Parts: sequence; structure tokens; C-alpha cells
Amino acid sequence: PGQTPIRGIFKSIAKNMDISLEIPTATSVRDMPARLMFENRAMVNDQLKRTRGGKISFTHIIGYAMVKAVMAHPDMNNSYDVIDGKPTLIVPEHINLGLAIDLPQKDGSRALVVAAIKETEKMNFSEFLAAYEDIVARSRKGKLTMDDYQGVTVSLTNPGGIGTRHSVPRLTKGQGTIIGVGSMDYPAEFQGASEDRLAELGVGKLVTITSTYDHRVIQGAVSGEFLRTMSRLLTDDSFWDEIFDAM
Amino acid sequence: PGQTPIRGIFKSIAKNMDISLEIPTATSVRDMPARLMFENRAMVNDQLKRTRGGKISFTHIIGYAMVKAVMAHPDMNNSYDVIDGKPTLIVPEHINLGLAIDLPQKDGSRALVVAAIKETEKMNFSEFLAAYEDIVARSRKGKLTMDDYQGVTVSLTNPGGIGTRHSVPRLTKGQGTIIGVGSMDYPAEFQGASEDRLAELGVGKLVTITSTYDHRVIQGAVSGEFLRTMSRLLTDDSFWDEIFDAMNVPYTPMRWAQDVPNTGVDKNTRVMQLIEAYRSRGHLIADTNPLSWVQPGMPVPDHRDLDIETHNLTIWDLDRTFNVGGFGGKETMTLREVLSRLRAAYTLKVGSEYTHILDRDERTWLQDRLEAGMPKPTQAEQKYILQKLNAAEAFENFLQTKYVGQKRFSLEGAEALIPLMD
Repeated sequence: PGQTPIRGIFKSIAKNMDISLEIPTATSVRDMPARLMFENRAMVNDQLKRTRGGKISFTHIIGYAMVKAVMAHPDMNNSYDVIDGKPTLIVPEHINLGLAIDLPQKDGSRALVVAAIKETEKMNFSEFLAAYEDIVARSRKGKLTMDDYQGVTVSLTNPGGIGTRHSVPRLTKGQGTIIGVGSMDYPAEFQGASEDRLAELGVGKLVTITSTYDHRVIQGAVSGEFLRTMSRLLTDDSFWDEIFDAM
Repeated sequence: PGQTPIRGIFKSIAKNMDISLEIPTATSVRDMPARLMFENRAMVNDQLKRTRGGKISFTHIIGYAMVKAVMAHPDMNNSYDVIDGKPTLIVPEHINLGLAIDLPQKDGSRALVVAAIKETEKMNFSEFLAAYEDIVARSRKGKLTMDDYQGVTVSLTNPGGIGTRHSVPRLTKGQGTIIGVGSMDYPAEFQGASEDRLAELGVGKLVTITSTYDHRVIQGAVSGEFLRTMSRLLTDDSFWDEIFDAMNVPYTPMRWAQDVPNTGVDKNTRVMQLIEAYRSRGHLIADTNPLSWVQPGMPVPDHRDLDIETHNLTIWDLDRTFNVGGFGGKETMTLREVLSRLRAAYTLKVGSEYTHILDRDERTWLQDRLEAGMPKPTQAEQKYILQKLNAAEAFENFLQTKYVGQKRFSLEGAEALIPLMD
């Protein structure tokens, strides 16, 4: 009980959230079928098991889809700044994808920092998976440099791990959009039904995806088209041929 | 038409909303099953009706759950301030819960102010309900002081009353989070379907809950874990045991489970076995003891035969219809009505044992009279019972007064013997 000054990494988090009050933001929400993901992911993990490899996750697949979508709609990668006292649009060279890694510290308090996978627009699924696992691996061993925390152009967050249906997050300065992935579960009106009965009807599972963007440089139509493309890829013949070929 | 200055309470509302522009906020949304709430709330309100009490609401239950969740995740109670020009985290002493009360004024314009229930983390459900109703009662009579509007640490709002599905509200300065409760209704793609068809599938009702928090002091993971805890409590065995204990209801609460298929032994067979169990062993849970007393050294018989789980039935069967073979003078009935009648006949103030009798005509005679019930007595009859009770107690007290030490072997505690013999 009482009052206590904020110090350390927590002070940095507080300062940046205050800075972010100067970005006008809007959000879009879309729900997508997730049956084909479950099926095809299982097929890939069976191949890896016989060849004594590892295991891929849903975040890997949605991550790769997001990259392909940003290439199709490049405006989602731009940002805003005032330079020499004039408004300015910033068009980067690469797509650097920031992952929100929740890592506990020595003290025993959870604190998140966003690390980057760099130069993603010249990768196939095999290369992408390697880079992803590289960042994660070095984070646990505590071997991340200061260069890994710089140059992020677009971010990805996963509140669905705990079981949240969707969220409306904050956007940090220096980026144009942040994408959020929600729970992959039956709706709550079906959570007491029998397997037999659901199978008869033909009920599938969902995933809800959100897009929060800076409205000075990105318009609503673009954000909508982005989410429509992501929806099409996760149920597309040609998309899964790529992944299967590479693995 | 035209322009007009803002004055009064409205000016205060405008100023505070402008101040709130300096709080960075984020929101989380989660949907939760609500079937077990409907069931167990009904069970509690039945007990209150017989004891001539009141009636509990959904806001009471969700309110209490929210309190328990804040205790499990204390970070949700903190706030931010700049003191001596340094950033600071504020950790309060108590959990004070603000209620959004919409009250019309003398003029005829609606205006809301948030009142507080204080020191909530040291309350059980009975205490909580009393405090809640206290605030509401005094608000209508116009007897709230200035102290009641101060010291709020966390707030609760209910846009679902009108029928909104969910909202994204504003957070006011001096708090860390605000929680919102949405509509408890079927989704809109089912609002034209038949009851029969929904019952077959096993479709339930929802409730959507939101959390809007200050991002300088609360992180997203904490907000998510908070909502996950609330979801678990509203479908948890131990949670409902607390509520039932505090309100003095004698039955085991309905439990949460999945719907099972109608395979193997048919469900009509199972309902007939439940009827036989109550007729045979229902006396083991009847309300026949005036004291709330269990003797410590005595064995307690098994009475697992009287709950619907042992006969492979579930909450999802309560509104379906079954063949009951003349029970209640009907060929067909719902499981809800079956339970109701069984409990009225074999679990109130009279417990009976008669199923061991070998003759069929005897058994049927007793069975018919016990299930018809006790007929309502006239006013003359009622007054006659009161005279006899009075005579008993009065006689004992007189002798106590006039002859103190003398041995008489009193009947005090058992005065109902006199009207029984009569």
C-alpha cells in the first residue's frame, strides 16, 4: 500500500505510451474460418515427426500470410513524421516484422520488448521459420543485441493465447499498423454442445483478426482490403502448395 | 434550436471527459457461457420466495465474481499519478466498487453519478448483497452524502440492459480499469429459430464482458488473465457452493458439463429411474430438523442417487420432454417439471418411507396422497392451532415462575405434540 516511483524498464514503457497519445487511430475487425488450418498443419507435423524435425504453430502460418498480404498492399508499411516542420510520408526499404515476446525477468516480473525479423519480403516459408525460431531461441538464452530492437515497420500480437476473443491495442510511434490474432475456439453458444451434433450440422472454428492503423497515412478501404486478402490466403490452393513444397 | 451554454452537473461531466484525454487506454473483449447462471439464479430465487425474502439479479452475481477476480489479480486495482513531478504507482488499501446508477432528476433529464460500495474484499455474498441494496435504496430516497461519491478504485457498467452487445467506454482519472457487461441473449442469427430446434442442438446464451485499462500501469497479459478468471468462476463448483451456503438453500447446485448422446440406455429409462430414487430415498435430504445441527460421531448415508449426474442427465435436458407413464396424472412432461414435483412431495417438511411395503394397493394409496399434497386450511382452523400452541407454552411458563426448583419434565422445545395428538 502507498505510493512508489516508477523506475527502470517500466519507466520507459510509461513514457512511450504517453508519446503515443499523438497518433489518430482506427480499427477494423474480421472473422475467418479456421478448419483448413487445423487439417493442413497436422499434415505438415506428421512429416516432420518421421524425419525427426520439430513442430510448427499457428503463429508461424498467420505470420507468413501477413507478410504476403503486406506485399500485396504496400501502403500498410508506411508511416508519418514531421521533418523540418513539414508533414512527410515515409516509405521503408524492407518489411521488418516485430514479434511481441513476453519474457519473465530475473526479479520475477513479466516485461515485453518487441524484437524484429528483418528483410522478410525475400524469404520462403522455410527461411521464415528459421528466422522466427532464431529470435525466439536467442531470447531465452539472453543473447539479443541492441540492433535486434531497431527498425520495426509492422507488428504482430497474439492475445488469443490466453483465450481473449479480440482486442483494440495501442499503436507506437514510428509504425503504421499493428495486427492482432484472437482465440481459435468455438463460439460460446456452442461450448456445451456434443461433438456428434456439431459434426452433423457442419460447424467449424473461427479466428478473429484486427487491424489498428494511423489515419493520417492509411485510409479505411486499404485496411479492409488487407484483411480480405489475408482471409483468402488461408483458404487458397496456391498458398498451401508453397508451404508443402518447402517442407 | 440555436446555441446555449452548458451549466450545472452537465458542465462537470463535460470538464471531466476533457481531462480524460490524457489517459492511454486499451480494451479486451471475451464471450462467456451463461446457462448455469440462469439455472442457479432460479434455484436461489425459489428459496427466497418461500422465506418471503426478495430477489437477486445478474448484476449482483457478476459483481461478486468481479470482486473475487480482482483479489486474484491485484494489479487491476492500481492507478497512475504524477507527484512532485515524478511518475508514481498508487496501490490502495481497499477495493471500492463503483456502480453506475442512472437516476432521473426533478427537471426530467437523466444524469448519472457513480456511488461506491466500500471495503468489499472482506465480505461474503450475504454482506455484499446488503451493501449493494443499501446504496440503491438511499439513492431513490435522495439520502446520499458526499462521502459516498469518493474513493472509487474500480467501476462496473451495464449497457446490456437496453440490449447492446458490447461497448468501448471511457476511463476517468484516478482509476485503473472499468468493466462492462453486455446483452444476455441468443446471437442474432438464432433469433428466429424455434425452441424445439434450439433444444435439440444444444445452443446456449452468451454474455460478453469488456475491460478498458490504463496502459502505463497495466499490461495486456494481466487484463487477459483477469477475464479468464471471471469466465472460470461463473462455471465453477466452489463458487456456487459459497453463494448457496450464504443464502441458506438446501440443495446441491446444478453443475457444468457437456451434452451427452442418446445412445445405449435410453433417456426415458433414466428419467423413470430418477423418479423411483426420490420415492425411495428422498427422505435422506428432507428439511425435517429445526436446528442446523449434524451430530459429529454418526455416519452419513450415501445419497448420490438423488443428483442428475448419477443417472447420466445434464442441464441440457431440463427443457426436453419425456414419457413419464402417468406420473402427475400426465403421459408426458419436461425434466424441469419432474424435478419440481418430486422435490415438493419428498424433500420439504415431511419425509416418508413406504416403498418397502409388499402390497400394491397399500403402496398406491400412500403414494397418491403424498403426491397430492397437504390441503390449505381455513382461517378458523388456523386460529384453533394457535390457541393450542399458546396453551402449551403458557402452562410451562406459569409453573416455571411459581415453582422454580421443582421437577416437572417440561415440554419446551416440543410444543407441537399437543396439536398433533388433538
